[PDB]
Amino acid sequence: LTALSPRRFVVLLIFSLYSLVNAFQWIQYSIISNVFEGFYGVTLLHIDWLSMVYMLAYVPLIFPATWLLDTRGLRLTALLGSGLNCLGAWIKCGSVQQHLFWVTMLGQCLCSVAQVFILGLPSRIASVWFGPKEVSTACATAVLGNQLGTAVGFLLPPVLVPNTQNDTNLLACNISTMFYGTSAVATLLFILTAIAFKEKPRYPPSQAQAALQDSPPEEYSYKKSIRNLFKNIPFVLLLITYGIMTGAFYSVSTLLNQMILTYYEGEEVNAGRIGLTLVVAGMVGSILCGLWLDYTKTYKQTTLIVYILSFIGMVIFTFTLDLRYIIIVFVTGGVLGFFMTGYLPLGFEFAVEITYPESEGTSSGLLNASAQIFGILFTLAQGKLTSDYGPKAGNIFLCVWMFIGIILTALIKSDLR
Repeated sequence: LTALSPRRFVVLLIFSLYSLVNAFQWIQYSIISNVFEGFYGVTLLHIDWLSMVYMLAYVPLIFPATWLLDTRGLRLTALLGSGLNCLGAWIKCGSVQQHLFWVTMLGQCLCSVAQVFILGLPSRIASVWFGPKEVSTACATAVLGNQLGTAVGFLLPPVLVPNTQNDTNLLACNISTMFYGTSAVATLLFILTAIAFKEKPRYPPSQAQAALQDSPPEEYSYKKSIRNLFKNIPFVLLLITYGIMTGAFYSVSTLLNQMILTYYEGEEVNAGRIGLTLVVAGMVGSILCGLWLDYTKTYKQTTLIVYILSFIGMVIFTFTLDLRYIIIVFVTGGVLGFFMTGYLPLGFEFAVEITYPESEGTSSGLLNASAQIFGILFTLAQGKLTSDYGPKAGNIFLCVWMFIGIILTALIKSDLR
């Protein structure tokens, strides 16, 4: 007896909404990083670390959290993901002062820990609550909810918080309003999670989950899985190319305010819409990419073409910022964003196919961990280059690294799909 419960829409909607808030909080500081420079009396390096602890905290905590999710259940991970997101947001609301940067540093640390319990959920929620035909779209919706958070995170903070650096009292009110609004939304979603997020439906929704429910997962071993994934060389190369592709997206998103503001002074609002275009277009590309793979070509050919086009994406983007035309940044940012974050569906689906005899829990974790490691290195490197030799030097650094990504992608041997 397998049936679909109406609660699955509520569970999916609740998770997508508090995934939006957590992803909103990752980029809310970086998009107005020039505002927080004068508010805290703090250099750009610390403000970049606000968006980078989202990546630093993910690397060590991903696998113990996956162990917690695979052993305790969906509800505890959901409660911890929303609970720490709500707790991290509430700490920030008390950090709106000129001498309390560590308080907002501590608050962002909790949100980064919350992301560990959020990013691994979308694949599990669809496979537990949704029937066989709707697993793919339910999984896609949850990830798009996280990407939609970045889109809102790019657009709203510039609107909510103007520069107003010559009036600190008025500046403090706007920052507190954004923090108060973020915590209030996160608190409501945590309350809903504690109420509506059931552990599992009354009956399994799919035939595969009914069979899988009878098998205890205590026989799994994470040490064997990670060690076995580095033995085969095709996956190691893909772990690097995906990290470069996704890490470049994190580096650009974190430093988008710095590159835009030096050429266009006072256009921090427009930098938000460029960030929105850079990721909304990727959402369109991600949807189109999913319908693209099983319609014309194979995984290897498609992932090389997108990577080649993604490299061309910033080559035009690198050499169009200096043109001093704001319209050109919108189009080039969208074209670059159509392929930068349109590759993540390609990265995940390519890896899971070439890793059949190994569980997708670790392969997905390693790919995300690879993105965090490269995102930290790129932001640290591009941040110094931009702050010293101009944004063109910083962007060329990313262009060089995708050239390595194209070469490494071409060396992968695969024929699946």
